[PDB]
Order: sequence, then C-alpha cells, then structure tokens
Amino acid sequence: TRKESYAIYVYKVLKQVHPDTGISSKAMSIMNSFVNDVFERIAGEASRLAHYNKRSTITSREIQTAVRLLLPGELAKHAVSEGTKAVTKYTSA
Amino acid sequence: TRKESYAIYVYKVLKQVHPDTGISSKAMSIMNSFVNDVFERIAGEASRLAHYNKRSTITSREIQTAVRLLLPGELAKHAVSEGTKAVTKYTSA
Amino acid sequence: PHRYRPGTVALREIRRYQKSTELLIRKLPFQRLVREIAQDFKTDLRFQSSAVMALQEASEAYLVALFEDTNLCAIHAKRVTIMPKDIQLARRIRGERA
Amino acid sequence: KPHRYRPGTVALREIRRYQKSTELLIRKLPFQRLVREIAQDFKTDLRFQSSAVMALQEASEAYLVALFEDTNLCAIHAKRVTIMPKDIQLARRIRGERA
Amino acid sequence: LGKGGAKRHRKVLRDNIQGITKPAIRRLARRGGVKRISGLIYEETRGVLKVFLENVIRDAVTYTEHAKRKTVTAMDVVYALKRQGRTLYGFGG
Amino acid sequence: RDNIQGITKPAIRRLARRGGVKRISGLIYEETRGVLKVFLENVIRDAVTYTEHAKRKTVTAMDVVYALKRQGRTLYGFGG
Amino acid sequence: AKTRSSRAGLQFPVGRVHRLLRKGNYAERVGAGAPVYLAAVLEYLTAEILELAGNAARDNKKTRIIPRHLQLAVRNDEELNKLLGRVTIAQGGVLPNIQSVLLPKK
Amino acid sequence: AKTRSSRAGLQFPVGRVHRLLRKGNYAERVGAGAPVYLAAVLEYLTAEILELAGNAARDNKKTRIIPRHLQLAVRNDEELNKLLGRVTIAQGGVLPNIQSVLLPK
DNA sequence: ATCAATATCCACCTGCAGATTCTACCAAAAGTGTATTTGGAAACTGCTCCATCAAAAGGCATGTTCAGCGGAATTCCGCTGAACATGCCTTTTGATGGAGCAGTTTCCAAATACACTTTTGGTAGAATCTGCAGGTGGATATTGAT
DNA sequence: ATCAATATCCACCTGCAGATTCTACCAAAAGTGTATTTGGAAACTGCTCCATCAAAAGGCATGTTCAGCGGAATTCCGCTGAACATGCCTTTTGATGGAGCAGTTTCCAAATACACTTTTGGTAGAATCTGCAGGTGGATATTGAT
Ligand SMILES: [Mn+2]
Ligand SMILES: [Mn+2]
Ligand SMILES: [Mn+2]
Ligand SMILES: [Mn+2]
Ligand SMILES: [Mn+2]
Ligand SMILES: [Mn+2]
Ligand SMILES: [Mn+2]
Ligand SMILES: [Mn+2]
Ligand SMILES: [Mn+2]
Ligand SMILES: [Mn+2]
Repeated sequence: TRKESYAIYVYKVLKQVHPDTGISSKAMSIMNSFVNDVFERIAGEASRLAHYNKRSTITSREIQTAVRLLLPGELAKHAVSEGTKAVTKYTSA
Repeated sequence: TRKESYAIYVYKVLKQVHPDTGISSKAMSIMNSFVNDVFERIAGEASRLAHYNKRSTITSREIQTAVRLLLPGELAKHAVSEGTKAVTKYTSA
Repeated sequence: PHRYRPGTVALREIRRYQKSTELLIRKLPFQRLVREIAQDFKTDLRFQSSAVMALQEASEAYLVALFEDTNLCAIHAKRVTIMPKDIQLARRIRGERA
Repeated sequence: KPHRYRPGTVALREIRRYQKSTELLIRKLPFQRLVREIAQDFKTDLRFQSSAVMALQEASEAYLVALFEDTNLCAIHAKRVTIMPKDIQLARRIRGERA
Repeated sequence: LGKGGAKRHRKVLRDNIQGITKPAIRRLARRGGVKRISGLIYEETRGVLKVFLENVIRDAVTYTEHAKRKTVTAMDVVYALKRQGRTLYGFGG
Repeated sequence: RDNIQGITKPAIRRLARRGGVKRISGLIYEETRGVLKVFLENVIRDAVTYTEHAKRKTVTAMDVVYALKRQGRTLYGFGG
Repeated sequence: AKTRSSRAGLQFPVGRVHRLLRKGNYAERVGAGAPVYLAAVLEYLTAEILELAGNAARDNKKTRIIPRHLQLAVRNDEELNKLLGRVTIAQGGVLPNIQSVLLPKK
Repeated sequence: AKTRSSRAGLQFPVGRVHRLLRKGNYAERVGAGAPVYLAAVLEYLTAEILELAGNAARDNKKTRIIPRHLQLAVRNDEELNKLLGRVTIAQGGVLPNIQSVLLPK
C-alpha cells in the first residue's frame, strides 16, 4: 500500500542550501518527478551504453559516460566530479 | 567474424511480394536498420508497459498494446491482425 | 468617459498573465471536453480528478507555447496580429502537421 | 545577340534536377577535413572508419536540406522568395534548436 | 435492481469544444505574449486543442485498458504525455 | 582556409536547391556554415564519447549512428 | 524438430526474436507468444515497405529496389511516413516538390 | 552498522538507488560503484535546482518554494533549461517576456 | 502643458488549510556475514582496413560583368479587432449520499525458467550470374526575343 | 506568335561491378525433463469517483464606437542570378606498411544467491505551528482629453 519518494532526501538537501526555506507539497512533487526522470534518463543511457559494448554489467564507468552524454556541459563537469568523489570516498571504506 | 542480420528473411519476404524483383546492397542494409528500429521501439514500449503494471513478464498482450501505441492508425490494425493470426496458428501446432 | 487606446489593455493583460500560474480555461467546461473525447474511444470510464488536472496543465502549457511560436511567425511577416496561417506555419515546422 | 535565360529560370531547373537525384552535394574531401578538424577538438589522434565519415555526410546533408525546406516556408510566409538568415533563425527557433 | 436498463443515464455530451471560450483562448494567448488576435484564431485553436487532447487521451486510455481498469488515472496521463514527448512533472510522473 | 570554408557557396546552393529554394541572400552562406558546424560539433561530440568509452581510437559508423539516434536524427543503412 | 517460425507460418525468425528479447533486458521473463507476435508484426511491416518500394522500382523501369525506391515508398505513404517521421533513409533524396508561388507567371 | 550512503558522504540513498537499478532491468548486473555515483549525481542536480529555486523564492519574499519558483529557476538558467527543455512543470507559468516590436513608443 | 480617470504595487491584518513536529507502530529495506558463480580485463597475435604519398587530369570552384526584378519603404484608407459597458448565465463551491471499482490476501497450475544433449538453419567465402550505368544525338520540349 | 537557342528525354548495345546462388561448417535453436514462479480467479473490502442540490457572483456574451493595423499599390535602388573565361584541387587507382580492432585462453576481483540481525522510511495524527491567501485603498505614475 505504502509508496516511496525522495522527499526526505530532497528536504535534507534543501536545508543544506537554504536553511530557512521550506517547500510546498506541490513543489516537492515536482522535485520528486525530476529525480525519477533524471534517474531514468541516466540509467537508460547507461543501459544501452553497456549493450553497445556487449557488457552485462552497468558500472560507475557507464553511469559516467551517460552523465556526459546527457547533461549540458557545465552541469556535466560538476556532476562528474561529485560522482567521482563519492565513489572514491566510498571505496576508502 | 560471424555477424547476424535479417537480410535473408527480408529477401524471402521480398520474393513473396515481388517474385521477380531484387534489392541493392544498400537498400537491404536500410531494411535491416528498419527491422531493428521497429523491433527496439516495440520491445521498449512493451518493456515499460510491463513495468507500469508491476509485471515481470512480457507476453504477446504487451507486444499488442505496444503495437497500438506505436503504429499509425491503419498500420496498427493490420499489424495486430497478423500478430494475432500467428499466435493462434502457433498454438494450433 | 475614459478610454484606453487599443493595445494598452492588451499589453497590461500580457504582463498580468505572464506573472501568474492560474489555469486559464474554466475547469468544468474543460472537463466535459475531456470526458466527451474520451467517451468516443471507450465508453463507461471514470477519471481520477488529478487525471483531468494533468490533462489541463499539459493542454495549457502546450497552447501557451504554441502561441509564442505563432507570435514569432506573425512578427516575422511584419504583423502584430496572429492569424491561422501563423499557427499553421508554427505547427508545420514543429513537425506536428507538416 | 547572346541567349540569356531569365533570372530564376535556371534556378527552378537546378531544383527539379537535384530533387530527382540522391547523390551528395558537398565535395567529399573538403567534408573529410571539416569532420577530422572538429573531432580533433574533442580527442586527438583519432581515426575514422570510411562509413563513419559517410554516415555523417548523409546525416548532415539530410539535416541541411530539410532546414532549407523549412527556411523556404518562412521566407514565403513573409511574402518573399529569397531565403535570408532570419528565416533560418526563425526555423531553428521554432524547432527547438535555439534555446 | 440489476434488471431492465443500464442503471440510469448521464446526459449525452455534445459540442463541448465550444466550452473553450474566446475569452479563455485570449487569456492563453496573452500568457503567450500575444497582443493582437485575428477573429479566425478561435476556431483554429479549438481544432488544434481537439487534436492535442485526442492524441494524449487516446494513449492514456490505451494504458488504462491495458491494466484492465475502468478509471483513467493520473499515471495513465503522465505516461501518455511522456510517450508523446511532453513529460509532465507534478502528478506522480 | 578554415575547412568550414571548404563548404562552398556552390555546394550550399545545391543543398538549398534540393530543398526547393529558388533565390538566396548572400549572407545565407555564412549562416549555413555556422549551422552545419554546430550540427557536426553536436553529433561528433557524442560519437566520440562512445569511442572514448569503448576504449577505442577509431570512430566507427556505429558510434555515429548511435550519436544520431541519441540526437533524434536516426539514420538507416550504416548498421544498427 | 520444427522451426517455431514455421509453426506460426512466418518467414521471420521466431526463435532469434525470442533470444533478442531475453538478451535486451526488457523484462525478467518473456512469454511464449511474444516472439511469435513480434516476429509476425516485423514481417508484416517489411512486406508493406517492400511492396511499395517494389512498385516504386517498377515505375522507374528498374527491377531491383534501391534506397531511393524505399524513400519514395515511405514518404508517399501517409502512415509509413509518420512511423518513420524522424528517420533518415540514406541515399534517398527528397520528393519532387516546388512551392507553387515559386513557379513562373502563368 | 553504517548506511552505505554515509560512507559515500551522501544524502541520497545509495541502497535505494541500487535496488531501483536492479528492479529496472537496465543490465544483467549492477556494479557496487554505480549506485553510489548515480545517487551523487541526483543529489547534485537536486541541490543545484534547490539553490536556484530558493533564490527565486527569496526574491518574491516567500519562505517556501512553490512551483513557480522551480519554473523561474529552470527557465532562467541555460543549462537546467536545456536539461528540462522538453519538460513541463505544473503550475509553473512562463517567464515574463514581451517581444520588443509590440511595445509602445 | 494643465487636469482628471485609473491600474498596479506594496503595506495592513486575521483567517485557516497546508506544512512541520513528535509519538509511535513496524514492516519492507538495507546491512552484515558466508558460500559461490562469473564477467571482463590482461597478455597475445591474426586479418582488418585506415592513413598516405604518388599524380595524372577534368570536373568543378571562382572572379568578374551586366541588368532583371525583388525587396523594402512610403502613402493611404477600409474595416477589423480592441475597449467597455450591460445583462445575466453557468461555473464554482461546499456538503451529502451511493455504488461500482480497485486493491489487498490466499491459492492452485499453467506457464516460464533452467540445465543438457541432439539437430540444422544461417553465415562466410567462393563460384556463377546479370541489371543498369554510360556513351552518343537526333527527337521532344520548353524558354525568350523580336 | 513564329524561328531560334538550348536543355531534358529516350532508344539500343554491351560488358562488369555488384547481386545471387552454391558449398559445407557450427553457433544457435529445438527437444526432453526438472525446478521455480508468475499472475487470473474467487471473495470481502474500502477509497474514490459520480451525481445532486442550492446559492451567488465571477465571468461569458453581446452590442456600440472608432483607433489604427495590414495590405494594396506605386516607386526605384541595388542585390543576386545567369554567363563566361581562368585555373586550382578534388577524385580515381591501387598499391603499401602498420596502428588497431578483434579472436583465444587464463582467472582474480567483483558480483551473485541466500539466510539473518537490524535500521529506517512511510503512515497515521493528535498537537501545535505558522506561511501566506484573500480583501481594501492611498501614493505614485501615466495618460487621454481638452
Ligand atoms: Mn460521443
Ligand atoms: Mn568470461
Ligand atoms: Mn515586389
Ligand atoms: Mn447572457
Ligand atoms: Mn541445411
Ligand atoms: Mn543510362
Ligand atoms: Mn501600418
Ligand atoms: Mn599493432
Ligand atoms: Mn525513521
Ligand atoms: Mn496577496
């Protein structure tokens, strides 16, 4: 019966960037769409990227090319750094 | 070296329609493109139909709805007929 | 009595409606139109109210954006009055009609 | 008394002519350089398959020809017959390539 | 009670496109930055809008029938829109 | 020459001709070279990303075909 | 031993279409009829294009179908032209078409 | 016990993102790094739009971000605008903009 | 140029639904820890086919010349849409009840996923085969001036 | 409107590039048997959507008056098309090393698959919270009128 959303996360991120700002449910719904949409575009691009290369595994490497194929320049540059960083940090665990 | 294609089948079909007719190298390449493209669109649309309905199987029901969303008016009706025919025939065998 | 000159209230309205987000088509009428069209594809169908809302949000954003294109088309012909030939040209290049 | 075809008559001739054929219209080599040049700005020391450069030319010319059709409708819309930079611009604007 | 009839009738729907009024059409144009409107624009907008709705609704109902449901849901519309390249944020999709 | 300049007025005019254009403003030519440049920069940027991801050094027809698909400019008859 | 393609009365690869489905990551499982149905539809669409392409070949006094004949067949058909609306047929040219306003005084 | 997002120093849920990749049949298998990376990208872009939106809210002297703030944010930023060029934000409105030729003397 | 008619923005204040805070239940999830299978990089070398210099050579890009006629500006006025005011229809709003439908839970079996060994349909390179590109030129046809 | 200058169309022959057919391999599909799982059916439920009803005011429709827009028409400069003489360079073979894309075998790290301990995200919710929606109006522009 129970459904999901990135709501709690979007809220955590909202507070880091604007601590005194809130978000209406409608605005949060839109935010939830955005994440799901970007999630699909990226996963889909990664999925076919892997297929083209006869790979059966989607790795952070595929996510990265996908992000580069998908995002507009300046956005790609930053997202790729935040992603390379996260993975690297992750590994040191 | 082994490289698959739908060329022979395209060619069999061509004969069933224009027995005394042939096809250039390029044209046959185009036809192969066509069959792959359409295959992808139908499969993919079918793939999300199954996901929207929280279904783990792609049956001919999905292929059918897919064909309906994808093919223009009359093209869809005919395609659906052919589709149904073969499944019916395939079971009666 | 007072009379604003032709074009003045028009520009005021443009500033007014570009500053807001309210849907511009009456709800109920819009709704009947949806059930009417839908009834013609399949009979006995009900709608979640958000379903109608989504259609109205998608329909209005589509028409508003189409009016922008249409407007560029009229301005292209040195006019300031949009016309069916302007809508026709915009849809042709968008690849909707062609 | 030399013979002169009226302005536009040779133009319509080139139209029927080129709309009948399917051969490319950009000289193949000049095109090869433009492609190599461009790719270079992305990754140096690149090699291209023959068909690769051919695919790009087919794509490029199909794209331009179609844009000209759209550009022509925009000129005609403004009551002209000469296509101009702004006609190309209005077409690309309405297609979504600009902004 | 579950006898002769069809369980009461809701009035027949006809000519509803005329509900999209001249004033409403002008309001949308205003938001689109339009300053002057030829008299013939109204019927043209109605026809354009009718084609738009038919297209989306036709797809939505296709997903609806596919789920063997009798209620067109917001998700059905959302997928319909995505399908036509008119992704909508804020309704679950 | 900048290579782009290798795309001549006669070639352009020819394309325009197949496009059914009858007359042509003199500036159209430059405007067309810019448009073409932007077109090729887009497809090739994507094609190369595919090559680069494939840890390759050659751009194949399939990289181009995939880039074009990716750009909604699907091309037939070069694989795919 | 019998080709699924023959039991279905098809020329198209019911078995490979089935494998292309498993491998394409479209869903966990692929039902029995799916590949049959899809094969059937791909064959149908091919027969349709070849038929029109063919006639296009004849009309130009030729007997073998070249890309141009595929183009004329597709762009002349309302429905196919829509299905292939954002597809470029290599070496296909364009349909003869001059804006009447461009024609000389008559 | 340590959430897999916390060692990645992320707010977005790496586990969740990891299951969605599975449940979606994007590939036979999903490497351990993939969900960490994708969740960092999602988190990034959402932080990016929350930043721009919060500013638009603050300009209208509002405390809570509504859809029109998301729309103002996206349409005023070239990149986000292109990233969402074929997307419609419900209740977002359009950017105030009037063609020059339509303006008075 | 002075003066009255007016729209919008920003401030004024309480009216309450929509957002945020616990309180807490509590499962579907995620994390942790084994046993286990495997995708894909790594070292390795063959058959591609991509870069390239030779370079004759005519097809095609280019610079200049002459004027045809297209675009752009200007002038004008019919009549179409903008502004507004009056009458009143129908959408909007909010509270209410009824049923048809959707969604959750349990179950039986038809259907699909393996796992493995047996049987050819489809592919590649070679041998056989032919459709149409090309060359020549009067015939047919369309264009332009006196 | 009759030549007259020119471009496009159309007939016949013939040999080869490119299509079709033939010739045995083998990756893949088909056949049989065991194992695992999905999703329609039946039966009870519970939210949601449909259809009223009643009141009232927001917004649609209509009719009048005229401002000014857009398009018809006349004018005329100069931009672009047609033509042509000059020569640069793209195109066609095609033959020749080698960067590289791939095919083959080995195999560690990385990714299942499954049983268990543990946390976190979602939902209901009474509580309280509190941003801001909705309604009024003068100060400040800016006309439209005279
Ligand atoms: Mn009806
Ligand atoms: Mn392996
Ligand atoms: Mn003129
Ligand atoms: Mn009335
Ligand atoms: Mn055999
Ligand atoms: Mn010939
Ligand atoms: Mn005017
Ligand atoms: Mn080497
Ligand atoms: Mn918690
Ligand atoms: Mn307010």
